[PDB]
Amino acid sequence: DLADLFPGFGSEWINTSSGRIFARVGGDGPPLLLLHGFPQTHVMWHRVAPKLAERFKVIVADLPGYGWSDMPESDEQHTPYTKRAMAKQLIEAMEQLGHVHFALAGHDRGARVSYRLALDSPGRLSKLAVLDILPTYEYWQRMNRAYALKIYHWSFLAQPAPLPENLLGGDPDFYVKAKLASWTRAGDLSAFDPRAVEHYRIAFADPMRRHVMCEDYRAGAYADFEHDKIDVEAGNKIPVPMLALWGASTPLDVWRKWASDVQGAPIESGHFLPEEAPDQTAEALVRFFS
Amino acid sequence: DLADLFPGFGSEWINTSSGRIFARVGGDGPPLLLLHGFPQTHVMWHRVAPKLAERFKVIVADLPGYGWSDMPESDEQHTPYTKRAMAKQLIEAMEQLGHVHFALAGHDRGARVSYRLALDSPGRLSKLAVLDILPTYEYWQRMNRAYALKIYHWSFLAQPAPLPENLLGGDPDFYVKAKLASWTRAGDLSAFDPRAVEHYRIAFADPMRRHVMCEDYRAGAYADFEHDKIDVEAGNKIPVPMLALWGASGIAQSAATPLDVWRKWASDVQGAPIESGHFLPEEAPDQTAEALVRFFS
Ligand SMILES: [Ca+2]
Repeated sequence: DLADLFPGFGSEWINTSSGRIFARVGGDGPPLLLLHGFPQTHVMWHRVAPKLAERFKVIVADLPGYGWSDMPESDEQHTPYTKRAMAKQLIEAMEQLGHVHFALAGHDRGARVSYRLALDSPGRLSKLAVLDILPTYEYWQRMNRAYALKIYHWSFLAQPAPLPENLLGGDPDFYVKAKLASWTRAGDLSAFDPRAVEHYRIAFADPMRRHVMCEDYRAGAYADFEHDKIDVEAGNKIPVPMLALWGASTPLDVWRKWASDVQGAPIESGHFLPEEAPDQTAEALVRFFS
Repeated sequence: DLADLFPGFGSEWINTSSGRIFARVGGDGPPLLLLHGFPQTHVMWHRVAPKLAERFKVIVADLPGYGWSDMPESDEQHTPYTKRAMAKQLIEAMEQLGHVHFALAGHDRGARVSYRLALDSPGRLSKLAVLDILPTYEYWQRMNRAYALKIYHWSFLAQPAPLPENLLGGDPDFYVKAKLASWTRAGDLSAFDPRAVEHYRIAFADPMRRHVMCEDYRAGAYADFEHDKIDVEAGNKIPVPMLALWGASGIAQSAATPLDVWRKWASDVQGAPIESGHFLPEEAPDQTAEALVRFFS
């Protein structure tokens, strides 16, 4: 029993060469693509998307391999779940809708797709907002004891299959809820709509979806890092105007090294900005994208 | 139906204030305490301990909380599973046998107990051997992307309870065999006696034992690190003559050059690599046993 958390939004299955992207589409006006991260699905936008839909055509997409999007076959390099490949697939999806120049807000893994998209194909983006991330390279470059403990899952989920898949299968419901809760300000699931938690829980209950998530993190440890590294070493900066939002529980300083036009603000929230702080997140997003 | 892998060794249940230490005890001569690590038990010594027992009174102990040793209840600081506490508990155990001055060889977590013992209570040790470790501080200090991937379990098992415990609980056999396999040279279980594997698997099958292992790793991420940090920043060196053995394909050598590291920690340290994965006494029993007999003699 999965609730429709985007009343008035259409549901589109967008064909790409790598499989279907599922998206809820609402509103009218300039196209704005919203990308979720881990361990969520597009429904994480359910509290801010209607506010954006007042001014934009809002496309709330499941990342390749996530949610109801198709899961492209991975390979030894985790290619389809590299942010470069997911960005390419989402570019293809947006082209199916006739959107070759669009606004993009990404959270978590979707924000990684988003800034990789901005680096690879900046002409595709009017404006970019990234929610509660630093570039993948920065996470690995600042890897120390404190980060390793805090984002242990970056190294755990990146272990070779089937180690994470098997351990995740030990208690998937616990794991996804533990991830949701532990990264909120409150530390529990109270920030979330329980119908949204059900979406996340059901997606996480599928072993194939969990494997994709590990592929994403495997990409995150390997090719994504290498792709970011090439840009760092080449001085490649994001030229799209961008907003960096982060949960108070210095990202702007970091993003300034990656982006030529970045503004930023802390949001009184944990990691899940659009759900813990939907009004402030939605406000900042409309202000920026308007 | 767990095999006796120490024929002719006795068995001792040693009372301490923090619970009983199980140990196999054999040989005669100077006391030599052997400490296993994760995810093993004292039986990992079963191929080298008889050779040692020709020269030494060999005490092959399960670490506090591991194997058949009792499991003291942990606390918010994981105190009984800090290497400091384990060392004090094993010192107490050894005193019960009348060993107030003994040789010590540790592997993995037991090697962490061992060098912490040597830092806290160096007068208890005649000589110290640590097998395939660097100090906990050094692993954390060198925890970059490559190392965080290699020893992810350092951060995974240190996650707050019950996260690792819940994931381990779904298929404990898989994880213990995965870790045994992945840290060997071959990358499989072929180096191990299958009877020893059964010991490891049975110990790991107990959810309380798994929790203790996570507590060990939690202590490893927090108090153990802090204890080490104080010593390294105070320039405190182990004064006990020590031997650092590591596997050419082991974990220690992935973080740095182990002898260079240990010389920062120990005033009198010799080192040798052994062609082996992490599990020196089982992958390379003869070479390990020879290095230890030679050093402790
Ligand atoms: Ca459970």
